[PDB]
Amino acid sequence: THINLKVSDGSSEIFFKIKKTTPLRRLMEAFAKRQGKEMDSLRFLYDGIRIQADQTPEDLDMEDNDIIEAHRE
Amino acid sequence: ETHINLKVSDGSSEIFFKIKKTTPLRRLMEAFAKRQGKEMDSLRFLYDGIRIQADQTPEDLDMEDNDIIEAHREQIGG
Amino acid sequence: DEFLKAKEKINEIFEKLNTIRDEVIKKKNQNEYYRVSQKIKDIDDQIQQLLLKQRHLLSKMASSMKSLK
Amino acid sequence: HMLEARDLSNIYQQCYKQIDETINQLVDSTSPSTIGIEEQVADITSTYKLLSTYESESNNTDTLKILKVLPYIWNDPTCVIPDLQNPADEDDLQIEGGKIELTCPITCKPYEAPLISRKCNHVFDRDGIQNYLQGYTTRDCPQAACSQVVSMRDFVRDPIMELRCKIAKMKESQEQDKRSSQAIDVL
Amino acid sequence: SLCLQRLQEERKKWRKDHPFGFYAKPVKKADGSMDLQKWEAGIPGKEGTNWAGGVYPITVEYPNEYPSKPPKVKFPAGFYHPNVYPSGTICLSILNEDQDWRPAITLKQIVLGVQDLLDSPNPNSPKQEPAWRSFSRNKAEYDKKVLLQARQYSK
Ligand SMILES: [Zn+2]
Repeated sequence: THINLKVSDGSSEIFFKIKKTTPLRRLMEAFAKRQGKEMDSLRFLYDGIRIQADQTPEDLDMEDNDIIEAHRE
Repeated sequence: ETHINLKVSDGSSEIFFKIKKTTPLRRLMEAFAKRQGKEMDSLRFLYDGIRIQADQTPEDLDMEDNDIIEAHREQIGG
Repeated sequence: DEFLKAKEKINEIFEKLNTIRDEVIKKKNQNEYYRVSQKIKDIDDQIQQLLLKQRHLLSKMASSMKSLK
Repeated sequence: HMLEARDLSNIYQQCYKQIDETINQLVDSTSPSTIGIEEQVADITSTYKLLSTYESESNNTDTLKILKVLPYIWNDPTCVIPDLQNPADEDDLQIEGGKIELTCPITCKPYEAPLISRKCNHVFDRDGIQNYLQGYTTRDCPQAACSQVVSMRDFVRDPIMELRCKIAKMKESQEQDKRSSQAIDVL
Repeated sequence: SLCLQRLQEERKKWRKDHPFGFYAKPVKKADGSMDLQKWEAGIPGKEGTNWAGGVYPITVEYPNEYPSKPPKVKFPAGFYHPNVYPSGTICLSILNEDQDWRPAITLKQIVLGVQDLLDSPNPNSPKQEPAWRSFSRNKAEYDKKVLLQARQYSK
């Protein structure tokens, strides 16, 4: 139906909810501007793989309480 | 105030504590240990990356409430 | 004698308690079958009534053992 | 007399075993989950206390343990118990306890058959210990930093965990976290 | 089968709780299928050490009797550290059947245990000979080779 994703900056872990079928762009920016930081300032990981744009969580076999790291540059 | 709220986890289960700022952490380690069913010497404790010493009280380390202590397995390399 | 009618009394309690377990299980099945909405709660509620019976039976059982010396 | 004495204790065991089965069944099949169960345990506790009392003269049991833990297991199955009991001014109480995880350390799956050790208190799934104690008759406890050595012969069926697991599986059957207020729903 | 179920849950626990910077997943075999007995992992270096900015690959090869017998862990080909073997193998005490391994040891406990040994090389038990000569001879340039291997590994 709709799953829950913990996004970790490093200290704080702002925690979100998306339809399994939603391109992870949306979550990415949600976090981004909840941080005020602009997007291409940020890198979002999962299983050490850079998450790309169109990828829905349904693809990546995500579940309730999975963690998505967020690094910079 | 005078007491503080410490969280002491080991990577699986975690145990909250209330502690007078002046209680030496001997009794806390001992507590977590004898409570977990684990042996003292076969553990090391870390408050913010400091290997805590047994008779060092919480305001010596300027702890605050909801701070965390990690209990890892005392290990070595070779 | 009194000792004995007490003993046979207890066994009656035990077996009463057992058939009540079965009943409960059975209706806990009737409910895990989840069967628009009314009977579900209805069944579930009878179940509640049965747990009462259980707690009460244990009650009898216990005080009943004051008389075996 | 010896036969009669032992025979009596037989009856009392079945009584306790009977309390066990009711308690188990009580939790394994409840619908509303608040402080309405408090009256449940109350009756059950008193009954037990009474029963135990009579036995004391007549002729410990886990049931008691179970009973003094159950209220907590209710509010949160993963609770650690403020088991440290305020000896005067123990000013380092082990308050609120906290959280434990309900997955066997060996199988790394949740518990389907808890089996508490007796040299320590380490709870492992039956399938776990049985696979671990295969071949070797004695091995170090599979929990880390535990020195007591352990054979297959040192384990009893743990009721505490069975509850905590039964509670927990119920305490999600309906809803685990629901619509978490902290779950920003991304449109 | 229990070894395998163990690993399957292990994976999803990792995904739910794992130290920031680290990563771990199993590898695909020639089929396209998952080899739950072989894993890729990356261990980041502690900030403020010459190992900082470095994120170092190790593989974990789990035996068939995991968790009875613990897994072997390998850094690359010829990794430069006093306690890595020239074969890239490392042997941590908790990673040792004969020493302290138990079936309750978290993967998280293992990665953390490794990265701690990165800037805490125990000199009482050297496992390589270039890395140890330089660690006692002159850390001056040891640190230098450390920094090249550090920078090396930020792909
Ligand atoms: Zn043990």
